[PDB]
Amino acid sequence: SGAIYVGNYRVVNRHLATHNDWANLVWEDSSRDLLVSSTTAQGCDTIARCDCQTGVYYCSSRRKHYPVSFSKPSLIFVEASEYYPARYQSHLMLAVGHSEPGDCGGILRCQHGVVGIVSTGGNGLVGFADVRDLLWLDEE
Ligand SMILES: Cn1nc(C(=O)N[C@H]2C[C@H]2CO)c2ccccc21
Ligand SMILES: [Zn+2]
Repeated sequence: SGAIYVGNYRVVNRHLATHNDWANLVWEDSSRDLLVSSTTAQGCDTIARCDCQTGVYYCSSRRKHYPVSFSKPSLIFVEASEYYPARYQSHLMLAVGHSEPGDCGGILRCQHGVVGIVSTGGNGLVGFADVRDLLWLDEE
């Protein structure tokens, strides 16, 4: 579990969105595993606007933040799961690290701010849904 709270937006993994998220929908994209809903209170997170390929992610199954090197956001083949058929996920970045399904939602961050959230993994690899290109998270 986990979300990014920036301005009046809550950014969560689309496959973990609640009924309340769907009833206050702002934007969703299945190919990116992302859903954004509106909030009452303002959020404290800032979105990174950079091209960092090194950062730190939160791993709930270890209660630890790990430094990682990660690939540039791309279209990657992701295996069938209880949430999606075996399809290509877009804007996905890969790093060598520990993760389990419930680690989804952990923030990946750099010196500039929040870069993305845990979305895929298995076998020593963790994948993050990039959010740096979503310039509209900073305004409105
Ligand atoms: C971080 N993480 N996430 C998933 C996962 O199954 N996510 C579901 C949304 C769909 C994408 O494949 C996973 C599995 C096994 C180890 C790690 C994992
Ligand atoms: Zn950065």
